[PDB]
Amino acid sequence: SDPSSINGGIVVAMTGKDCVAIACDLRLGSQSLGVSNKFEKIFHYGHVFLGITGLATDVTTLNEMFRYKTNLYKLKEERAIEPETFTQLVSSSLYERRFGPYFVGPVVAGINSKSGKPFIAGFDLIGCIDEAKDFIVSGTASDQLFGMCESLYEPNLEPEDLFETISQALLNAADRDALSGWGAVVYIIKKDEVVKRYLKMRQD
Amino acid sequence: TQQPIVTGTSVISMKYDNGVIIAADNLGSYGSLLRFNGVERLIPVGDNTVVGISGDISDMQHIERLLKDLVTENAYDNPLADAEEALEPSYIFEYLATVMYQRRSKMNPLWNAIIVAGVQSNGDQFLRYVNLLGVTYSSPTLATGFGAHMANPLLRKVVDRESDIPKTTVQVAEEAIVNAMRVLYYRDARSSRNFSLAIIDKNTGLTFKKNLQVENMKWDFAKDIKGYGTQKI
Amino acid sequence: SIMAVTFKDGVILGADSRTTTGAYIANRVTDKLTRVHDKIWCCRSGSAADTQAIADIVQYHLELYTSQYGTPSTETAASVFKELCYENKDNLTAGIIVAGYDDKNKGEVYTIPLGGSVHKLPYAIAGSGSTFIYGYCDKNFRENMSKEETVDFIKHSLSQAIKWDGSSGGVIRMVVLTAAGVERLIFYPDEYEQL
Amino acid sequence: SIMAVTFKDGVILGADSRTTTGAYIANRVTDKLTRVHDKIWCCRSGSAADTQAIADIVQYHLELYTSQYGTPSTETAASVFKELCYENKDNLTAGIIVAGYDDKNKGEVYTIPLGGSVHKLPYAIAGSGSTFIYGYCDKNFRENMSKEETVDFIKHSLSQAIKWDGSSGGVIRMVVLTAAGVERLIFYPDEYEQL
Amino acid sequence: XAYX
Amino acid sequence: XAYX
Amino acid sequence: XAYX
Amino acid sequence: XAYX
Amino acid sequence: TTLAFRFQGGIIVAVDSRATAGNWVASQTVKKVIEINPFLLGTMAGGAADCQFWETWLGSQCRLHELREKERISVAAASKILSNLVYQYKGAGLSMGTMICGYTRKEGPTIYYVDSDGTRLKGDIFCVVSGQTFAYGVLDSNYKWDLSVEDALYLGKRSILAAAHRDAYSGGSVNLYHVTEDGWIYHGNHDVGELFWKVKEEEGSFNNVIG
Amino acid sequence: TIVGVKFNNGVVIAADTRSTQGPIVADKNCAKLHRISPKIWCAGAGTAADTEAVTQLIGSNIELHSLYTSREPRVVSALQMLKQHLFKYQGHIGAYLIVAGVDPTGSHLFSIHAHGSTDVGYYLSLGSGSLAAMAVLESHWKQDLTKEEAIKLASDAIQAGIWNDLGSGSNVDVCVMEIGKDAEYLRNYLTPNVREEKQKSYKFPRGTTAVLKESIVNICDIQEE
Amino acid sequence: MTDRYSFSLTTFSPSGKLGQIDYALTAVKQGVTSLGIKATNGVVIATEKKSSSPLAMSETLSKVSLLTPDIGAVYSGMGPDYRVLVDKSRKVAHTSYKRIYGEYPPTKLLVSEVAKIMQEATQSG
Amino acid sequence: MDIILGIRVQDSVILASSKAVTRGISVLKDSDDKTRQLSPHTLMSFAGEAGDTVQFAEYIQANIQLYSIREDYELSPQAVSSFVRQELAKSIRSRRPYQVNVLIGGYDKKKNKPELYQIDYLGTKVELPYGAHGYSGFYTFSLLDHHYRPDMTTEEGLDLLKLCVQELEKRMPMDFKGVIVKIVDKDGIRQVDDF
Amino acid sequence: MDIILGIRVQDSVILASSKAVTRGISVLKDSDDKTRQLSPHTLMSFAGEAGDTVQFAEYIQANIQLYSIREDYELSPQAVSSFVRQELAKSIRSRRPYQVNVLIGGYDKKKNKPELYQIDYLGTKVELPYGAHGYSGFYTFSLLDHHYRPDMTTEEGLDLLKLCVQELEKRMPMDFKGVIVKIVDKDGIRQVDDF
Amino acid sequence: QFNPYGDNGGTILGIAGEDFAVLAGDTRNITDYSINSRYEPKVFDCGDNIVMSANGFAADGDALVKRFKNSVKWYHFDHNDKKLSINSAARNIQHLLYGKRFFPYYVHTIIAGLDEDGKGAVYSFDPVGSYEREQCRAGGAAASLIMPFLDNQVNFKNQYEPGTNGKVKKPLKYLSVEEVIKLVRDSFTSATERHIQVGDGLEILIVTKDGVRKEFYELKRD
Ligand SMILES: [Mg+2]
Repeated sequence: SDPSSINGGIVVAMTGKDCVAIACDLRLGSQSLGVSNKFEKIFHYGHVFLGITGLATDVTTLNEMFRYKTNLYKLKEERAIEPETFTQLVSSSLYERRFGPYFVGPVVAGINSKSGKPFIAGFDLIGCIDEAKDFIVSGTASDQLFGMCESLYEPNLEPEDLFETISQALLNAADRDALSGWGAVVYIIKKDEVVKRYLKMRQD
Repeated sequence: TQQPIVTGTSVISMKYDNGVIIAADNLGSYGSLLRFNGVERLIPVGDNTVVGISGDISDMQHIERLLKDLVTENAYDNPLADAEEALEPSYIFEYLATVMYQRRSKMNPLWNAIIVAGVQSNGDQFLRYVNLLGVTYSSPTLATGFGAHMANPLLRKVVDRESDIPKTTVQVAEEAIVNAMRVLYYRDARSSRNFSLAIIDKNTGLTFKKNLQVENMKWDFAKDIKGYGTQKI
Repeated sequence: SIMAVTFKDGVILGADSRTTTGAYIANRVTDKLTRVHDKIWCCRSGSAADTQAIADIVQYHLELYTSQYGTPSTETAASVFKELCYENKDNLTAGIIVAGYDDKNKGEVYTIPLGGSVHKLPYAIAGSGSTFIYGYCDKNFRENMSKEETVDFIKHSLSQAIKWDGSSGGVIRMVVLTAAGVERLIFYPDEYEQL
Repeated sequence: SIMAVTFKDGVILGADSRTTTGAYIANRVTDKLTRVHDKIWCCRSGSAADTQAIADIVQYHLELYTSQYGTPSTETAASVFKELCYENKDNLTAGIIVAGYDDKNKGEVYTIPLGGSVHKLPYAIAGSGSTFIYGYCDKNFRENMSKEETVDFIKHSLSQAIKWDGSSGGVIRMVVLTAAGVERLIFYPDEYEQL
Repeated sequence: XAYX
Repeated sequence: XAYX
Repeated sequence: XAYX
Repeated sequence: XAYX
Repeated sequence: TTLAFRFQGGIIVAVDSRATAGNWVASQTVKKVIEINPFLLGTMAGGAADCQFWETWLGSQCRLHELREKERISVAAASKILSNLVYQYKGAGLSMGTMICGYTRKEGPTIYYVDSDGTRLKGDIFCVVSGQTFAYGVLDSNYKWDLSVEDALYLGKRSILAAAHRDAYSGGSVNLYHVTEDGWIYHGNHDVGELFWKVKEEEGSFNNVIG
Repeated sequence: TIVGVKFNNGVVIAADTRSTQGPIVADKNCAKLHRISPKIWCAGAGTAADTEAVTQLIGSNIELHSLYTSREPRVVSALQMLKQHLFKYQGHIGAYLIVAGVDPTGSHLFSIHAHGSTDVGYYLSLGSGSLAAMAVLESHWKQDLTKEEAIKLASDAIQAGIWNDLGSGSNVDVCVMEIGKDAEYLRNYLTPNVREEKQKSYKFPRGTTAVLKESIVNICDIQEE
Repeated sequence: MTDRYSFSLTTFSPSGKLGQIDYALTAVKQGVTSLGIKATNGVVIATEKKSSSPLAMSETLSKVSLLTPDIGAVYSGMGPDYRVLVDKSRKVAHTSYKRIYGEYPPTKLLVSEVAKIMQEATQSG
Repeated sequence: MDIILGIRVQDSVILASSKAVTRGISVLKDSDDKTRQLSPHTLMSFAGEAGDTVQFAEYIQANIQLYSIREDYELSPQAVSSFVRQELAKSIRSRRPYQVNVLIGGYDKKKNKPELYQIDYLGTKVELPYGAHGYSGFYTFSLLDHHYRPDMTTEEGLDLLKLCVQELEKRMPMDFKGVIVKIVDKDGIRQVDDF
Repeated sequence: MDIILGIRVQDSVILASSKAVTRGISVLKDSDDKTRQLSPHTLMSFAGEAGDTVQFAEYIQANIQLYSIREDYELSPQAVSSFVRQELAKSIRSRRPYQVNVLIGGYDKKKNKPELYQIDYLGTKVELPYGAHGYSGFYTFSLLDHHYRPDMTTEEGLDLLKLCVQELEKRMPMDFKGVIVKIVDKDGIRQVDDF
Repeated sequence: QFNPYGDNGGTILGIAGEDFAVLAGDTRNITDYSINSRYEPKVFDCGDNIVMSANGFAADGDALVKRFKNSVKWYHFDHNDKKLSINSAARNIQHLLYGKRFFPYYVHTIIAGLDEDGKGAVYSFDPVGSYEREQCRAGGAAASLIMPFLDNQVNFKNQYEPGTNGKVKKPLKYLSVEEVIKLVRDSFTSATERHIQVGDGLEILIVTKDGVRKEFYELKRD
């Protein structure tokens, strides 16, 4: 009945020293029934990464919509959109459906190509911006992720350390949520290289 | 299960170095109608306890009778009724707390919030709250209804923790309570200018003040206010 | 608690200053007397948002009237209020008293209840606190009172309304409308409570 | 519209005579002043059935009190009313004013609202029509009035209550309670309307 | 229902 | 909500 | 949703 | 509550 | 997920170990089998409290029977004590789906399904997947009457794993019991996290996953 | 908790820095002080998106109006445009704003509710902590406040909210708008709620997490040659 | 009433010329001189304030207009046409960009939007 | 939903009862016997709410078996049916009624006649040549109206019942997992294996 | 309720779809083909609300057939699935949404690969080795998790699907009146008669 | 209508060591958005080396703790002053809770102590008396924030041995009291940041063979 907890899933983003990390589970379900363990919730438009939790139809729709908007942006601007600007575009796009919203919890992650400053942001379904220094969480196990991140996180972690922290934050949060898990992906993002890691985790 | 009819608003209270203060306005509201302007909501029990009651006034008058009957019963076959075996604040509170929780559990509650202020045998300050659900808690400052929202913030600036009780004099504590009652008269729609205040001191005993009025009120700035924005005349 | 009273020299509008959100007093020094024209004022009761929206539109309509046809009658002002209140009665909670001074018609008072009906009356009372002073006002109102008499009648009347109504309180604001011009009066609790 | 007023020589109970079933007047000459003891009377407002049932039980309790302990106090009568009204508050719609004359305590008035709370007052008003005369009664009530003054105060007060309240009307009944005994007064529309 |  |  |  |  | 099935070697009883408060995982380590006596087991499904309390109470009633009749109670009698109790509370909102599994000389290997609805059924196989109760296994393809005890234990273990994977409200670990003449035998607790990867690699199943 | 306080030569508005989703704190340091115009700022309570959206829209239209008229914008303009917008949507846009600023007319302080009612005051408070804040304002406000006194009173009224309200928390943001001066925006004016050092470092040994697969992501465009 | 001019007033002549655009350019030629120069660390735009009367206050007439904090505009030709273009240019900078991306448009894209408004007046009815 | 059919032929009563037990979208059992032997020459089939069905059947079985032991005599099917009806007729006005529909098939040894009784959960009883409870009811009634005769043999009765079940398997949208058939004649109660 | 299954083997996609049409406790048809050929190498099975199912399928069929004629080219299954998803994603926020769940089985001639797509009425799309819609879903998922392999032949795929249907016939409580099986490979779309 | 239940917020945490157990809870008592008390204890010594906390509706919690305390008193009277074992206490509490099955106590109950072998024990109950023995349990408002952390940091869940790549789990080890108190403090510090109903103060009760001792630490008051 509640749209934002039919399909389930989680996204978490963290900042480190000259790097950002964004991670998601792989589950898509019809409430209790698990359907797919290949449903990735993290998309990228150039060097800007977007994770989306919530109703899966809207996850897919918004991905297609932001690909559309970022493609036109690049053609007209003759440069890739930056995280700060893309954050404003997500907010705009969500609030224009104020009284008929997309049932999503978006998360923006990326490094500003010019300033080299690591950037993360989260949104509510009507496009209110949460621009945290430390970490952003989203999905059915947001409470669990808030608890894990708030204890595990410390500032200025090196890329290979940050990987372990975000991974343990996701994995342990997902295992305490019925509608989350069935595999997990972690993106480690540096200024001009991006590593993508699939995690071993209990499949129930 | 009922709905409250004739009601009393905020009861406010705090501990100080040597005892406790409690206060309540003298009004019985009948919804939006300020029907009764002579209602005492601080009911003393012996010379060491004051019970402040908000909520339904019929249920208050019932509790008033229970306490009157409690004093009578304590005296029975008790040669030390006015000495070592007198009613303590802690006894009077636990009795009410028992009644309140029993009545909620039979789905027929006494529709009230009660604060028991007093000093114990050993001179320890007693201040504890109970309401129609049987929920109980203690704090250096306690308040019911609007008092919780507006009085507590002001009283907590005087006594923020347990260690600020010894540094708080009765002069300072009473000033805070009297100021809190004025603020409540300003922002509470079901409040009264007329109120009663009770001090229970471990040295000077019980001082009960009736027919107190909110004074030193600021209204003069009102004359300078015109319309809701664009009017200038 | 709002009232408008006609007397020999013109009309006087009276109101309390209390705005409530439930049992909380959001504003204790509210100005419930609003200008729609130089010598046409109104008292607002009901939804603060709805009465402001209406008052703002009427002020606009009468400003545009004045530009084209000169000073509008108090009857004209009342009609514009009625038109908004009647046609939007399903979406509005607005009880408005319209009071104005012409030189030809002198002092006039029009009351507009929820329905959006119009009633021309020698004096009018409205708001939650009005119910408590129906008896008092009826017994004590005379026609062609002096200014001092009419100020006393309003002060005493609203004093009682404020006393019994929890939703009414604060200062008593009044606006005197005569040939002489426009006078603003304020009376504080310490004055009107001891009456 | 019901009221009881204490004066120098005792107490006076006043009531209208209108019983309504919706907007129909079932009885236009109702007796809302009921005897519970020789010099203890009550005014009944709310459910006609509930107030009669209560009044009938109280009269029984005080008759049995008199047989055993002699004439009961007005305070005692009020307490019996309260006991019934408070303990059965979930099933009762009864607003009762209790008024009585002792030689020791002279005139006394007790009001019992819906809750079943008790309030001892110099005078008391209740019923649907009471809301319109709060302002009037407060301004015009003095303590230790004469009989003639107190009859006028009640006549004028209920006259206004009847005027504004649709649920109030008919004749004004009054019952005077003094050392002299028990006097019944009636005032007809043609008299009280022109006040 | 009969009911001042 | 604000609402004499 | 978010809501001082 | 808890509830396979 | 609770499974109890009958075969030539006796009764196999397999259950998961997850408790849920809505979409919140309360525990991954709950005992969903009650050991009533050496020859009697009870599976637990529905309200955690309702099952724990009344199946513990059943153990008391089954003990009193032995003291007064100097004999173990029959599975039929034990099942009917619980079925007649819950029927008294019918409509009050008790949530309970239990299989009473045991061996007696009189009856042989016996499984009785008892429901908070007041339903009492005898059967060769009972299963509780999601919120539904079935007269067939969660797979049923591998089922043959003449199965090896250690082959049958696997089918039970594998059947809970199947449901634990797909069902969000099933998981934690698999608890295995083998009921025979001269009592039941515990066959250990198997964590689904470790069991899944082992089963995948050995069986070559769950290809739709990846790892 | 949002407050506005009028003083001798201008107006000051303050706010806490907590945003909530149910009982959970979504943002520990959030900006509730919005620039409508260089010298017109307003504090927002209610639906977080709605307060930002309605201030940005009016802020945009005020900028175009300022360019069109060749005049610095007025608070009454922002106030009128906000109230007419919020009234149109019959409270469905849950924005509760304290609108303050200085313009050629002088210094102004207004509150505006979600249903489109506006009021004038020397001291205003809005949000869940309004009653905690108003208690402090009603106790300590006087006519003819100095700048230093008005900032103190404003931040004291927010602190009351932070401590005594579960809806309000973290830091205090202030904005001072003085006549004939640039508005100064004091972000995190007070930091009363700084978290204490943890007992332990939870930094994991590298290779603690089990990895199925690894791959490079191509973020670059299609290459030449 | 109704605008019954739903057809183009600018059409191709047999020579392939768009008459009204040529004639518009002729109007621009008659207009007062304006210029722009680009430096390494800035840009300058300049024009003459050709005052219609010495009684007129030439300060009140702005030929050089701010479009965004970082973009200015000057013209040659018909002043009224410029004034309404500046109004439309300032608005489109908000509606088609700032209200979407939360930043002011880059020079080339705001130019692109102004250009679009002027092309439409060349083809629309 | 559950099929329970009854057909009374010349010299016996045949009861067909569906073998499926289902809760929602789950098939709890596929071999359920929805019947109890009340006495050696009386059989009762039952369908309805879970628990209630068996609990009621076993309660009736116990009471009839008690009567048999006490009097060393078998109650006639007419008597057993009247008892069962009266037990259901009590239950409807009880705190929680038994939601059970029953067919009672008996052979009266005194009259040497087979008897079929249809009783619903309200205690509505009729003697019929053929009966049924549930969705299958209407169809089987229309089919048996055509093919049934009073002088049919047990074998003829089985073929007609075989045709009903065949037709119900096509027409009904739920899998009722076949039926159990039981014959009640002078020799007692036996189960037909081949069906 | 309606069974629609899909299994993608090595070199083909097989779609099993239940043959029964039921409205309430009535079986409208027992030979229904819940499938449309979108293009020569793309097949869509559908289950959901009456009318909506066929109306949506035929609308999608018409649009894909139009594309084929216009470009003289066959859209890839990935492209057809994306189109279908977007049509369903539109409908949820429409005045009356299409309540249709679909499986899309296709053979991509460019990649020489079989592809299966599961899309629900909300427009939720996933590519799967095997899929299902409805109550049968959970059971078939658990069974195929065990037995399915990526390198299975068409014959192996049919046997595993045969086992699923057999198992569903026992386990499911409704008669879905058997299934129609269709294979999608490089040679096109054919119907398996023997099942 | 009249609603007999309320939420007083707060959070409790039970951790079992090898020869000790801790039961911790915040000292904040709330109603809606108002703070009732910054120090109102929620974890109680019940005698016989048993510590108890019923967190949720404060009134129902106070009632249950009273009844169990009374249950311990009458155990001594009726069984010749026998010490009530933690397993016995746990079963007794199940019967207290289930007694009100159809009018429940809206509380999450944790009890800590030592088992009859002298090893640390924590028992966890639902509102209607379902119970289970555990190494770890958080109850109340911020249970969802804390439990995952305890899974990771006490039971070493999803933690493997470096250089194995998920082949060998991190070895399970009993934590010292000093290590456990750090996890309790960091758990509550973290919960306080992100949960509005958690803060003001933290009271920890440590149970050893020597008896029950008490530690208090301040938490953020916003
Ligand atoms: Mg008042």
